[PDB]
Amino acid sequence: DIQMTQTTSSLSASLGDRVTISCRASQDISNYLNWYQQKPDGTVKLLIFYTSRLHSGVPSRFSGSGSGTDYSLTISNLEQEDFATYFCQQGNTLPPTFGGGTKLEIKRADAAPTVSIFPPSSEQLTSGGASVVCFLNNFYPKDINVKWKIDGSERQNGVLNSWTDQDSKDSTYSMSSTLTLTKDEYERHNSYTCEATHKTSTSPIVKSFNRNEC
Amino acid sequence: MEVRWCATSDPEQHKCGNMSEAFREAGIQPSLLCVRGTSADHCVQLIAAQEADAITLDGGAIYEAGKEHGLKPVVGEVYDQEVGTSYYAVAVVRRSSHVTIDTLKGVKSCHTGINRTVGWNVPVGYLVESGRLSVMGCDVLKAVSDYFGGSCVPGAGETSYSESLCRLCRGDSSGEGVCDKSPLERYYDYSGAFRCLAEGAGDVAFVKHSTVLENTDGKTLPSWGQALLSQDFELLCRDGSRADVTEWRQCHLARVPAHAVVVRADTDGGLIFRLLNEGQRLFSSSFQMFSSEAYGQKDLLFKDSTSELVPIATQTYEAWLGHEYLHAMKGLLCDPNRLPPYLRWCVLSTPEIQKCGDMAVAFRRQRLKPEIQCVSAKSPQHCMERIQAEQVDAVTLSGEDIYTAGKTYGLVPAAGEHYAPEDSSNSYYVVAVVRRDSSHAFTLDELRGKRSCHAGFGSPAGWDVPVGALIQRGFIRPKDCDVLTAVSEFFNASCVPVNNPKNYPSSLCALCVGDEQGRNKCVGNSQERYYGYRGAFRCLVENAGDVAFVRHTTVFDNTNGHNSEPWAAELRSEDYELLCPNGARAEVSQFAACNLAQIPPHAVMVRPDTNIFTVYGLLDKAQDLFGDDHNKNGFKMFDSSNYHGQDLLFKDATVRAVPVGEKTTYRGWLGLDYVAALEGMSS
Amino acid sequence: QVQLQQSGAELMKPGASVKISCKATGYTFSNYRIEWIKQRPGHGLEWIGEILPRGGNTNYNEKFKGKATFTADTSSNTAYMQLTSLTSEDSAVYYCARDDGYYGRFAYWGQGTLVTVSAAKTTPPSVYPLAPGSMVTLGCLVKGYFPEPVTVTWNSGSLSSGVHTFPAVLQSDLYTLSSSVTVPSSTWPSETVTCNVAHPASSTKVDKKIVPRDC
Ligand SMILES: *[C@@H]1O[C@H](CO)[C@@H](O[C@@H]2O[C@H](CO)[C@@H](O)[C@H](O)[C@H]2NC(C)=O)[C@H](O)[C@H]1NC(C)=O
Ligand SMILES: *[C@@H]1O[C@H](CO)[C@@H](O[C@@H]2O[C@H](CO)[C@@H](O)[C@H](O)[C@H]2NC(C)=O)[C@H](O)[C@H]1NC(C)=O
Ligand SMILES: *[C@@H]1O[C@H](CO)[C@@H](O)[C@H](O)[C@H]1NC(C)=O
Ligand SMILES: [Fe+3]
Ligand SMILES: [Mg+2]
Ligand code: NA
Repeated sequence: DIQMTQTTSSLSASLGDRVTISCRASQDISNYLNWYQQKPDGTVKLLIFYTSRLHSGVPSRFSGSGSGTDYSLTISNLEQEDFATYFCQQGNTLPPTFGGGTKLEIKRADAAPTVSIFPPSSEQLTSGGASVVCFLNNFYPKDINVKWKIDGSERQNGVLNSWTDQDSKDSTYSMSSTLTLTKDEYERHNSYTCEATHKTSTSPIVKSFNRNEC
Repeated sequence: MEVRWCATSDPEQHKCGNMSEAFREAGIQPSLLCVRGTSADHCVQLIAAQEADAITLDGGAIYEAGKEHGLKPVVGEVYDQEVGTSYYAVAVVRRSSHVTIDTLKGVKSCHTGINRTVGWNVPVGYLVESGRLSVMGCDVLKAVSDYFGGSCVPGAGETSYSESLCRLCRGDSSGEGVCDKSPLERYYDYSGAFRCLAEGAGDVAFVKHSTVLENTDGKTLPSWGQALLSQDFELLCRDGSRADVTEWRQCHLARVPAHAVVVRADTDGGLIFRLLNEGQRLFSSSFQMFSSEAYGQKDLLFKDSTSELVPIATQTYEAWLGHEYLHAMKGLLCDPNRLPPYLRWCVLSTPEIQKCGDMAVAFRRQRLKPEIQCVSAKSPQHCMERIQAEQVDAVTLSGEDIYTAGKTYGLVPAAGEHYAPEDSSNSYYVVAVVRRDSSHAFTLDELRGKRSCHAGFGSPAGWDVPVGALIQRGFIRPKDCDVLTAVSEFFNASCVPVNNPKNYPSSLCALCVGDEQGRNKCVGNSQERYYGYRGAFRCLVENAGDVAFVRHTTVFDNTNGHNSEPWAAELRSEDYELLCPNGARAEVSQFAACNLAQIPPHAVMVRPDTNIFTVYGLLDKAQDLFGDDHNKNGFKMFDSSNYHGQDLLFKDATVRAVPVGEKTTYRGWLGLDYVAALEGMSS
Repeated sequence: QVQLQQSGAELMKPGASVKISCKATGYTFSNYRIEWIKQRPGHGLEWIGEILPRGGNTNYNEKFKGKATFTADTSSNTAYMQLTSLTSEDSAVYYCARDDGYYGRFAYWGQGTLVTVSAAKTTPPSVYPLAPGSMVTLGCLVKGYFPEPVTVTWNSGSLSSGVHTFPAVLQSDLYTLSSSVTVPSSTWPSETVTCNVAHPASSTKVDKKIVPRDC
């Protein structure tokens, strides 16, 4: 097989920019390279075929280039609908092989998370369970860490994170990290904390609660 | 039995006299005497007159000595262990000139001698085929005198065209014996012809491959007050480029037989070889037989190139000279008094009768021999029967009729029609066009199971050639001459439109689409959308088939804006490729190098005995006056406006009539790719 | 226009087999090869194989061979793919695409078909309120449901801005999700905030009012 490698899996840019996504084949593919665009709803469009030819209907901002094993796709005067994932494919030899994708993300000013911690509801406790949810809302860039502390001591077993994709209005990210335990482990401890570390946070952001307090 | 060798000059006699005494001192038997002659041709008469016994001669001289005087070549020369008893002819010019092979008109030339191998027979014999010199009515002397601006041709003294053929000749201290076939004429033989070039008198010289190294690099004869260098000269190649003197193994005009000792048929043969090998064997020491610089000249008795003299098995001029040599001899050489007075053309209609009648008048008024006569025949096939029956002499035939004429009646092409470079309705290339897909690429040999778009049943390019080709190549192997079922079992699905079908396979109509409303599917006319070459090409672009067999022009006429039908409106030619019989793929623009076969232009078929050079010579001289459709000479050979017909005698599309060159046979004219497919279909 | 419409999301047990369809419209079905591609998160796109509907010629990717099988009914303009011996590694989004016949380019793609391989049994979610102890952020915890999806609304869609519903994560064989809403401090304790979670797969909806914790 011919392996297509795409340099970067994620790239950030703002409207009007010139962006270049790049592909690289395991062997000389003699310009038989196609470029596709996939939107978040799983809709796939063909943009360029055979290195540089535009598919009919494709805006001229998209342009293709390359030769040998190195190819690249360029988007001039970036527009709103261009923020999507871009794949490459070779038509040189079967089986056709694709790249891993490159997601174009909207650039924006760095913002800090709005951390909120919630103890288990009485309903879950009376059901024999206990989940402590901590929200980390509207931050940028996507990179962040969460540290769960129980009475000062670290914790990692019951934790599970979930990240959103860029918000439609804010262009920010959010994450939820919940720590699920038995009812009895929760009732054996007092203070609970979630710590958020971000680019903005030269020092972590801590939200905690006492099990004995309302 | 004393052997009286003949000498052609005083230094040749002195060498022979010194060799005789060197022989007897070593007790060589028999004796050797040296009779002196005025020329090489004079000496052959001395041999005929029993006044002399032996002489070494050039091929063209061995020819005439063996014919008009009947002497036999007994011993021959071996120049190199490489070239053996043969040598290569060349045409040489200075570095300070742009004269390539095909640019010799009005060029000053130097020749070794008339009716001589390297300076006349080979250069002129080649020029009639692949240099384009036409000879009309067997007058070779007129042809060469008009072609070259001026020439030095020793031996052409009492000829009609003496002025032109002896213009560059000088010779002798006093300037006497000019243009004589003697070493007297300073520009005679290889040595003199090359000297003619280097002394500025001439611009080209037809000499041996080795004569440039033999007269340069300090080997230049002292008498020529100069010291010529080998890198001041160049050969001319048959391709059309000027190579260097060293690469004569690639750059030569012909491989010709070696010179030989000719004696009378009456005279013993083994006696002459024993005497010479006795000396040659013992002297390789007391006497250098093949060198001759000690006498102030080149090539005395034997050419300096000679390394060894060998016995000859068959002592006849026909066997010694190559069979190829004698064939070129009987064509180029024709008696300008014993040629058929008339050339009888074959006509198949009353308008053809009238055009031919007018053609005979126009030709005769312009004094062009032979005279044309018109004989009517009811069919093109019936013409062939009459031509071979020696009732008719010539006719112009189509590709299919050329095959039947040469294979069944033994006819040969004498001249061919040549169409305009932009015209491609008559002689075109059959190609296999495919979509540009690398991941799904295939070769002309991996066509089994594919979908095929043919133009129509019996279409030359779309059916006859491709199916014929796959049968001969051994991919379609039919049973009981059932070709329809063989192709319908080879391709998974095809579109082969047909009219009046009876047991047509379903597969052969599978891809056809018919009317805009789907009616008339697979019908043999424009009602079927995939009918014809553009339909077959459409069948391909619409992904209905995988390969389309069409003409080289089909893709250009249906892509790049040249067709605004919606299916072809946005097509680009770069999205298509051609499959070659050799296995390669090529861009649509390389059809000349990547085609299945070329549909041959028409050609004039005559009998083998008929001198084809008089036929092309007549047509070329005629077309010089009557070829161009707007000539002011009162006849148009390639137009039929004056008659109630079209394509009379020749297709009106003919621009020029051309020589057959080396396609002297029906198979060679039709091409091998084309005959393979035709023969493939016959079974 | 050319359009390939694929079958709906399928949910199979491991070991079972599935048959995805892809009905083609707007062109001659018989002529163009139909490609089949697999998409999994963090695994790019994988070509399973192709079928030319005229004659049924197939080319399968070796890594799939055995698993995938293609057919095409030229009378109904529909191409099929069957996957056998299903496993969680087969849980992916499967597209049919069309080969233009030139440069191996796929100009027209299907919408995709979600295939999910799970031994889990249909289970409705357990919804818990997340209340706290400026702007105020509230939440909803949706635990232990199978299959996806659940739709989370706040006040039956009335509260639309300031909501963050997170992607579900497999707790074991059941899914779990959370959703946050942030409203002006004025509005929550005063005026009601409810969390609506719908699970069509189990025909269950539950509304959960976010009340402040009792002291
Ligand atoms: C050997 O060669 C020499 C050189 O040519 C011959 O010498 C000439 O002889 C003729 C009479 O035979 C004279 O007219 C010339 O004056 C001589 N020339 C020179 C340069 O000497 C010689 O005759 C030859 N020998 C034999 C046996 O024939
Ligand atoms: C030519 O036609 C045959 C029969 O229609 C095609 O055969 C199919 O081939 C695939 C594999 O390529 C098999 O899995 C099917 O079982 C075959 N079907 C039948 C009905 O035999 C064949 O592929 C076609 N060849 C080409 C080159 O397209
Ligand atoms: C060449 O050969 C022919 C043979 O018939 C002869 O008649 C002719 O005169 C020769 N040419 C010359 C100029 O000797
Ligand atoms: Fe010679
Ligand atoms: Mg039969
Ligand atoms: Na004409």
